Amino acid sequence: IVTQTMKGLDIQKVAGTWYSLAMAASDISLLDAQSAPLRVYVEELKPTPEGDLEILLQKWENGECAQKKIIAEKTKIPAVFKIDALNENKVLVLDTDYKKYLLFCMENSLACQCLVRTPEVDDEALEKFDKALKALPMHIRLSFNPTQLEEQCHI
Amino acid sequence: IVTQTMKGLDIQKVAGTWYSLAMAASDISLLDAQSAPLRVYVEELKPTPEGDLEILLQKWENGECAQKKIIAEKTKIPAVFKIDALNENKVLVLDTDYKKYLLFCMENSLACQCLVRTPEVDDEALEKFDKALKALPMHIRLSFNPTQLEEQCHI
Ligand SMILES: CCCCCCCCCCCC(=O)O
Ligand SMILES: CCCCCCCCCCCC(=O)O
Ligand SMILES: [Cl-]
Ligand SMILES: [Cl-]
Repeated sequence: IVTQTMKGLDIQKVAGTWYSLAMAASDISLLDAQSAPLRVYVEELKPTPEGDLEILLQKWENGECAQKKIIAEKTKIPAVFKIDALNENKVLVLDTDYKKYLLFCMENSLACQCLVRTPEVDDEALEKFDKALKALPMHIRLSFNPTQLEEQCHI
Repeated sequence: IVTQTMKGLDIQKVAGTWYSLAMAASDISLLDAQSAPLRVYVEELKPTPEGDLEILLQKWENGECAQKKIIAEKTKIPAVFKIDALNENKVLVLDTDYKKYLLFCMENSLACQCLVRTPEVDDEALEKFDKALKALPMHIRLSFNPTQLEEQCHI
């Protein structure tokens, strides 16, 4: 869709803790319920020495907040990773300063998130998020407060 | 919250057909499911000679798309109406050109909609909607395509 990627991305520097501060998707049903397919809350990024990205996340599964670990395998493009699915899906990093915020989208139909390092509404990062979204066909946008950010599955 | 109201509002001129093109709310759960409390789709406005506003809407009730009629009673302020509830709730008209778009919010916790006259994504009206929202503490925003606009309960 989806032509904002980060130049010069250093994947090692996105390691560590993240909070899904805001989420957006092209279909309401991708994000509408707690158990909706793309309602996933990022907990931690672990880039591997190969330069694959391991993702720890929470997803509300059947009546509970399950912890999931997913591998995004690297591509020829440093800002684009691949997740193995049914068929499968690209993760693109649009923008990050490493230390405060990271924007990314998953496509294939589309969902994007604004990730932040701390449980804080980051006005700057949310501006960047909305700007990157105005380019995209989004029909639902969610945002979470600092209290929900400290809760499992933002409950 | 909620300090954008329309000056010189002529309530007779909002009569007729409307489409809820976009919705936003301060709590995700006010809009998340089809049966969520403020997921209501405006069908028609009928101002009465007294200057009360009769509202025809659809709401997804128990497994189906119910038609509801609600009366918003006028106040001293032309752009502000009152709905009788458990306790009760103000409707404010923020902005309208009568002929294309109308923005309104309901408060008491808060939901706003961008209404349009035709089943068309109105880029102008959506700009106005987002501008009026940046002032407000919104955590979910929904938008509907022209196909869903022609469907009962936007299904
Ligand atoms: C910088 C990469 C950000 C992490 C991308 C998250 C991808 C999650 C894909 C969701 C699939 C699933 O959980 O079933
Ligand atoms: C210009 C006025 C726009 C109409 C305002 C809609 C108010 C709907 C309130 C929802 C309450 C309910 O349906 O139970
Ligand atoms: Cl939908
Ligand atoms: Cl919530």
